[PDB]
Formats: sequence, C-alpha cells, structure tokens
Amino acid sequence: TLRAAVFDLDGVLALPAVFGVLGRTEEALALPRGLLNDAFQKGGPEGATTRLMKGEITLSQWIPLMEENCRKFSIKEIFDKAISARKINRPMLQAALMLRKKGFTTAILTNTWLDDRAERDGLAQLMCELKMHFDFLIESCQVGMVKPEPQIYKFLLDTLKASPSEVVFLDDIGANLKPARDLGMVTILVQDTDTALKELEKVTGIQLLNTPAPLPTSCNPSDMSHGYVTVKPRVRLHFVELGSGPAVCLCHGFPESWYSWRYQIPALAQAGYRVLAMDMKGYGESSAPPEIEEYCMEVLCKEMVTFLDKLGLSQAVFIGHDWGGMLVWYMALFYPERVRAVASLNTPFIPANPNMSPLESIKANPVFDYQLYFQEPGVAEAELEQNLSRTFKSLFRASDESVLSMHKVCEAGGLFVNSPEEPSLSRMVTEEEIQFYVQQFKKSGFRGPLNWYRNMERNWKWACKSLGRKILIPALMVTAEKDFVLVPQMSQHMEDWIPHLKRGHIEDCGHWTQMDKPTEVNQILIKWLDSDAR
Amino acid sequence: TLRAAVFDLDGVLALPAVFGVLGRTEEALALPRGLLNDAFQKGGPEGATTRLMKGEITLSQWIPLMEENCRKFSIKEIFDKAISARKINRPMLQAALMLRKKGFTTAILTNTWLDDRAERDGLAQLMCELKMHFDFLIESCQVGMVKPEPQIYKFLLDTLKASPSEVVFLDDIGANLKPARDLGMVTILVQDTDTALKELEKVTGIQLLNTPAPLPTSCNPSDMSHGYVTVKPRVRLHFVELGSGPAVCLCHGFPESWYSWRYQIPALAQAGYRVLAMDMKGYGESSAPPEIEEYCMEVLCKEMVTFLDKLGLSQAVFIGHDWGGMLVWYMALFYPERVRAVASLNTPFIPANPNMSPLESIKANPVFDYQLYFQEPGVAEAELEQNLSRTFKSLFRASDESVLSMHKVCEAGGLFVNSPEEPSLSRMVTEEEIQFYVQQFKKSGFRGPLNWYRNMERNWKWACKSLGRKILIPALMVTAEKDFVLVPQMSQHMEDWIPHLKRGHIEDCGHWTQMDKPTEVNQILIKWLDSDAR
Ligand SMILES: O=C(NCCC(c1ccccc1)c1ccccc1)n1cccc1
Ligand SMILES: O=C(NCCC(c1ccccc1)c1ccccc1)n1cccc1
Repeated sequence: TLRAAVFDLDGVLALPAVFGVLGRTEEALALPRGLLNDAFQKGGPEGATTRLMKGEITLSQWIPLMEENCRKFSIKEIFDKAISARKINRPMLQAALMLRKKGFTTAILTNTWLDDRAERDGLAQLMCELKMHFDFLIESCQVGMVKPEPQIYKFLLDTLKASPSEVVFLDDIGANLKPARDLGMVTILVQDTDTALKELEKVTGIQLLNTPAPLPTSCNPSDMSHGYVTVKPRVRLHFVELGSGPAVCLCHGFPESWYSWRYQIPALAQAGYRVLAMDMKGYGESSAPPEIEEYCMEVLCKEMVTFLDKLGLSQAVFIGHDWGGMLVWYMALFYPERVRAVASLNTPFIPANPNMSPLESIKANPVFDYQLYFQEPGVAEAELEQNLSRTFKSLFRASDESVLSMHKVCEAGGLFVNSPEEPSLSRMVTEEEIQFYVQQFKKSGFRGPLNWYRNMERNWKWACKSLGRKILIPALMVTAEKDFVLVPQMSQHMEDWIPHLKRGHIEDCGHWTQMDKPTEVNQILIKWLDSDAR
Repeated sequence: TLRAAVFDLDGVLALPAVFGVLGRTEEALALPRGLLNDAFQKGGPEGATTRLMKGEITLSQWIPLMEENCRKFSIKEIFDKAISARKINRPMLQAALMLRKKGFTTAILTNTWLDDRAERDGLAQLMCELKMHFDFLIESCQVGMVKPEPQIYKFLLDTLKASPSEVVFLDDIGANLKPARDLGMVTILVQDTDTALKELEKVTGIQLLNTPAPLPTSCNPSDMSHGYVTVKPRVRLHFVELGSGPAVCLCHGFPESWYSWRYQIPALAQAGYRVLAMDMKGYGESSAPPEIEEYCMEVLCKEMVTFLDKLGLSQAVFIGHDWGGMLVWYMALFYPERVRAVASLNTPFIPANPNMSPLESIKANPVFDYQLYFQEPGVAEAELEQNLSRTFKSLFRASDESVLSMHKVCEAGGLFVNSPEEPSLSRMVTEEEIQFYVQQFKKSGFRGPLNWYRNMERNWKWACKSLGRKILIPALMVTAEKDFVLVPQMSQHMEDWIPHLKRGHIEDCGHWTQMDKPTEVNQILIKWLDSDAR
C-alpha cells in the first residue's frame, strides 16, 4: 500500500535532461559518438564527476577537470546553456501535487552539484520553485552519497519513515532504479512523461493524467514571512511578504484579509516581484483604533505613504480590490511619485460629484442600500459579529450561490435577515479558509472595517481637491462580469480621467475576484506588471 | 529664544535650484533674457504654475500649459535634467541634523508639485532620504497653499506648535521670507551655504559650520519594519528590514543583536540594497531553544537557507561579523547557489585541521582561553547574566578602553573577575544603546548565544567535508587593525581557499567594527557591493 512518491530531478521533474546535452553537442559539432558523455563519466566512482556529485568539489572546480577528461568550444558554455534550457516538467509537478494533496509524502531525490558559477541563480530559482511543493529534497552533494549507491536508498527510507513497499520511485536512469527495485519499492522508468504518469496512476489508483486545471499555489499563513510597521503611536500595519524584485503592495477589500490574495502571492513572487500583502487598517494583525476619523481616505493614504517611508521604499505598484481598489486610485491621485503603477479589481475610478452630497449619491443606487445600514455605529457590528462563521460563509460565495439580498437591507433590518443560520460552504472556499477569517475577526471585530464607510463627507471634501487632476501614471482596471454591486458599466467613463488606462475583464466572475477566478486574475496582473510596472 | 528651524527645499536643502535652470537654458540657447522664467510665472496667483504648486493639477498636466506660456527644444527635457541634477546640500542637512540633535523641532516647508512623470522616482528617493531627518515636511501641493500666501505661514506655526519668535526660517527667495519676517520669525536669505550657516550658528548659538564629521544615520528600533519567519516548529527568526534592491543579509556576532548593524542599515538601504538585519538564532526576538545541537553550524546554516526559502529569495549577499562572519563562510562553502556574494568583518576563513581536534587547536592560542571557559553549560551564563548593564558596558569598548583580560579567564575563574562592577560608558555607545542590549538579553539570556561555542567537534566533522572545495563566488575579507582576538594576520592564508578574494582594512579599529568605525565600514561595504554584488 503506497503512501510516498519519490522523483528524480534531471529528466523527471525538470526537462530537457542536462545529461542529454553532451550527446546533443556531439551531433551538432559532428564529434565521435559518446565522446563527451564518456569524459563526463571518466573514472566512475573514483572520477571527477562522482567527487562533484558527492560534494567534494564545486561545479567551478569540476569544469577544468571535465575539460582534461574531454581531451580523451567550452564545457562552461555547454553546461550554462543546458542548465538555462532545463525547465520544470509541469505535468510531472502536477502529478506530485495531486499525490501530496491525497495524503502522500513526496520527495525529490537528486544527484546534483554545489553550483558556484556566475549564473548559479537560474538553477537556485528552479530548485526554490520546485522544492516548496515537496516534503523533502535530498541532494547528493549535501548528503555525500550518490545514486546508485545503496546507502542513499536506505537514507531515503529513513527520511521518509516508510517501508520500501509503501514507496513509488520515478527515475529516467535505469541503473538508478535498480537498488530501489531490489529493496521492494515500486519503480517507474521515465522516458516520456505521459507513459510515466499512466504507470503512476495505475500503481496509486489516483487519476493524475487528463485531470482538470489545478488552482494556483495558495499560502499557508504559518509559512509566510510576517512584517509589522508602526506608522504612528497607536497604529501598526501588518503584512505578509514574499519574493524579490519591484515592490507590489496588495490592498484587500471589505470585510477581508491579506489572505484574500493567497492565490496571487506565490504567483506574483514567482513572476519576479516583491509582494507585500497588507492587512489593511482595522483588520487582522493591523491596529484597529475605534475612532471613525481614523478611517477616512486621507489618513488611510497618509499611513500607507508612512508604511513605504519606514520600509525604505520610494515606490510600490499598488493593486487593490473593492475598498482597497478605492484606496489605490486615491494613492495614484494624491501620491503619484510613490505609486509605480496602479491596478484595481472591480472598483472603478469615479470622481466626486461636487454638486451632490455623497449621502444623496448613494441613495440614487438601490444596490448601495447596505451602505446606509452601515452608517449607525454599533448596528452593523452587532449583526456581523453575532456569528462569524455565518458572516463569512454567507458573504464569500460565487455569482450562482447567492444567499444574500443587498436591496432593502434597512427595510428588512438586516443584511442576513432572510438568510440561513447555517449556510452551505461555497465551492470557492474550504472550511479551514473560512475558519482563518473567523479567527482573524475575533481580534478587533467589525468596528474598524465598518468605519471605512463612515467618512463619506470627509472623503468627498478631500476627493474634490483632485477634481482638476488626471491619473497619468500606468493604470489597470479589471472588471468582473458578475459583480452585481461593482458592475463593469460603472467603469465606462474612466478614460476621461485616465486616458492611458489599460483594462482586463473576467467573465463569469463574482465580487470575490481573487478566489473566484485566481488563474485569470494572475494571468491579467502578471501580463500588465511585466509590460507596465518593469 | 529659538526652538524650531524651518528650511526650504529648492536652493536650500537641495542644490542646484530647479528655478535657476530656466535662466541657464536661456543662456545656453541664447534666448531673450528671462523669457523662460517669465513663462514659468505667467498669470501669477491665477496662472498654471500656482495651480500646479497648490496641487490643482499634476506636473504632467502643467508641462503643455508651460509650453503654451513659453510661446509668449522640450520643457519636459529641461525639467527632467534639472530635477536629476538637483541633489541634497549635505552641509545644510548636517546643520538641520545638529539643530534637531540639540533639541530643535525641524521642518521642510516647500512649494512643490504632484510628480507623475515617468522619471518621478528620482525625486521620490530624494524626498525620502531628506524627510526622515525632519519632524515635519509641509508641501504646498498637499496643503493647497503656497508661499508667499500668509495662510501657509500660520499653518507652519500651528504644525510646529510654536510662537513665531521661537522659529528660524531659511529660504533662497526673498519674497518668501517676507511673511515669516512680518510675523516675527528669525529669517535667513540663503545665497551661498557657508554664509547662511554662519547666520544660522550666530542666531542659534550652536556650532554648525566646521564641526567634526557626524556618525552615519543610526536606527530607532520602534521605527523599523520588523519581520518574523518560522523556519521549523519551535524556531522563528526575527529581522529588521529596510530598502529595495538586491537582498543583503546582515549576520551579527557574539553577544550581539540586529542593532549592532544600526549604522549600516540606513547607509546600505540608501546605497540601493534591501537590507535584512538578523537577530541570529538564540538572540533578541529570534527563538532560543535550549539544546546545544540546535546551534551547530550545519543546523544554523540550514535554517538560514529555509529563512530565504520562506521569504521567496533565491539568493542574498551574506555579510557577517564575528560568529556571523564564521556562518557566512560556511554559507558560501555549503550553499554557493544561495549566496550572491559573501563578506566578513574580522572573522577569517580558516579551514578545519583534520589532523587535530578543535579542542587542541583552541588550546594552542592563549587569546582563545575564554572559549574553554564557555564550554561548561551554566558557568558562563551565570556570570554574563548576573548584571547585564555591566556585561555590555565591559564588553563594548574601543581598543584603548579595555577593562577585560581574555587570558587566563579559567585560571581567574571569570571573564569579569578583576573588572569593575560599574564600568564607565564607552565613547562608542550611549547609555540608551547599552539599555537596548540589556532589554534584548532579558528575554532568553546567554544559553543560546553560548551554545554557538558548544559544537566544536560537530562543526569540525561538518567542515572537514568541505576541505576539497574552494570559495569561488565574490568574497570580501575586512580586517580590523586592533581586534586582539580576530587578528588581521589570522586571515593571511585566505587566498589559498579564496583565490579571487577582495579585501578591506580598517586602521585603529577594535573588535566592535560596525560601531567603532561606522563610516569606513559603510564605505568599504558599499564600494564592494556596487562592484561585486550588482
Ligand atoms: O461596499 C463596498 N464593497 C463591499 C461589497 C461587498 C459587500 C457588501 C456588503 C457586505 C459585505 C461585503 C459585496 C459582496 C457581495 C457582492 C457584491 C459586493 N464598497 C464601497 C466602495 C468600494 C467597495
Ligand atoms: O569568540 C568569538 N568571538 C567573540 C569575541 C569577543 C568576545 C570575547 C569574549 C566574550 C564576549 C565577546 C571579543 C571581544 C572583545 C575583543 C575581542 C573579541 N569567536 C569565535 C569564532 C568567531 C568569533
């Protein structure tokens, strides 16, 4: 009965195999067949390559020793190109992910080297992306043992804490499968991926080939780097941070969390960006002062500028959703020198109407009735804090799962009045994800978050100062077909204010854009970032 | 009686003045005198420039309006160059810093614009470096008022919470000084810096001109972004983070803190690097598990790799001092693909002697006697934890302030036996800086830090696996003339292991390199980083 899956790297999790380049070179340079591949293995267990793979010497030390073996054109150049060309075998990783998702312990067991080349980062990035999807990574150069030595196999089993018969082992080198087979492990010789995966699904009884497109990698809160900046005496801001490159500040909506970006954080970091996923003021681990004035856009934006000041960041690209999207447009209007680029999901840019009170403007739209219900301090807090699991389960649902009516909320005297006490779990979320939001809202409740709605006049007066301005920095507006509150048509006039505005549109997408359509959100954001945010 | 100092930006804190470029252009292009400067002021308070300076419109909106005024060659090009050329007037900032150091409230009061140019970052960086040295920054485009309007002056006084006679105001525009003068503020017309500073020191009674070279900017712990990464179930690592660019991981020595890099953090961030100043395992806010094995180099290095993994960093340049320097050489030897570049202060790279026990090797050097005293669990903890203020005051001193004998520590039965109970405060540190170390060591004590010395055999066996390797990634060795334990001569053989090793040497420098010689440390590190670490 299988419970562990082991994969080789070269020719298995990463393709094309670096081993099959010596032969490729021979053919291209019309060299005697197997000349380079023979130099590579010269001396066998006593040879330079075994010393390299055991970690006795580094790759830069091995390069000249290989050159001496070849003289039975550059070895460095051949290997630099082979390593650069080698990329993740996505269907193999998909299978490993599905196996781990089903309860399997997974490991990469690889014959590798200590890379000290000037271009070592490329491989470092590859190992990083790959390894975080596995329980263990066993490298020959770190353990001082190599496949096919039987000791590395006993080391693998001790690491897995599993009997050989519980382990499936995948490798492209037949000689490296033999010791695992001899111990009683299920083995798979990997030539083409499809066949290897058919063999894998046959032995495990788990569908691995032709399966639906998986969701992007999410975040485990306990595995993130958590950051804290005090922006003023009584206010600290919490954020989750991942990746390197240009800073990308993610701003959630109401009533959310940094975790609402769980599907974007790993994808944007992988894309070459330094992601800072905020807990906005009033939320999660960030401070939640009680005063209403603490949540007007002018103060919220000033604190986000201080946040950048304290971190030593001259700029960040600002990406917001819902109330976070509203904040990012004001960041672009009032602090363009600090905003590298601005993007909003669902939230359109609507200039203040100087000839109408914001209270009047909100009364004009029937979908915005819930906002008037939110005005009186304590009323909405009571209903939203009564049962947290019910609040999040009722709120976080796809366009076709609605249990809420946001019309005549005041008249009915509640957001959840003719809504169930025990809502069914939406297909967008797990019970554990709901419980994360529940645990977060137990710290400060809904006062700070609802205070974001209690500054209409204050925000209106501040916004009026920007009525003569235009947004001329790079900007992206992403609309969601099925958001019935922040409707796509509400954004129709944006290019009058943002002439160079770029757009994205997500069909069959509700309000909770990031979790409703994670793959498409990531595709739109990464594409825009690489073209407009450097 | 003065207690507040106010400075203009253009032509005062930043030079050359952007205003004096329209005239420079006229002369270079042989245009009728004052043509461009007249277009710039066209319409006066009703004109395009006043609207710009009040924040009604952005710089990119103003550009074409200026062009229409000029037609009574590119306005954008002229302004892009003028802004890029404008740099901090270092002696003016030095004076503002000395005034604030003496108890003065300081502010920048400036007529500026909302910059949305493609090249806005240059100015954003300048404002960032400047503003953090002042109590307030008042910008015309944010406050909706401009100098010389009297309202901005009343706004300045309300912001300062000071009567006009308590305020000195420095400006290069005579018309802008008049309202401050009329209110009873001491005013200084700034033409050349030296004269302005003579006037400033005359009115304040504080020496501001010809004063000694100040120390680099330090860190206020409460104003830093603090980060936390869980590397394994019972171990979390704390770090302080500042800046953007390539990641630079700072590793302190024994018995130190992230704060030991206080003079380097702002300088390296300013130099264009993303600084991660660690609290090493066993210290400050990082976890301090009690087991000795938790502090062997193999585990310490593995956790630093996990730290990078969790933050999404494929590499970091590793800079260490003392025990941190020892760790960085092992990082370079065992994980070169994760080390962009390696630098050590004081700590040489000494390969393990495979023909001699590390206990024997330590017994050979009389200066290393304190290390044998540190072996027995509980003995050194008791002495170092007895009085924390005494420990740090006795330890942290310059080469000429020694109160400690590190010879025959065992024979004398203590590190501080013939040392004072109340040491005098060293000239390298303030009482407040000592108290920061005191408060940090109250959390975990000296067990975890001393455990770094309790893995000699374990570290020796691991180091022996690297005896066939060479360090071939970029490397820097910095020696301190007067470190009497980590002597410069101990590093003499390093190029046998690190052929491409670069060096730095600090004369009249004791063991506590970062605080003994901050300016020279920063100069050596920044120079090496820009040339070798990208
Ligand atoms: O009220 C705002 N967003 C919350 C909408 C949300 C919601 C409404 C009411 C309570 C909680 C959350 C919603 C949920 C489902 C569908 C559409 C919209 N905004 C006001 C300005 C910018 C955003
Ligand atoms: O013991 C080590 N460093 C501490 C030296 C320090 C010190 C010694 C004893 C106690 C605390 C701190 C010192 C202080 C003053 C002068 C020179 C050196 N190392 C061992 C391997 C790498 C460093």
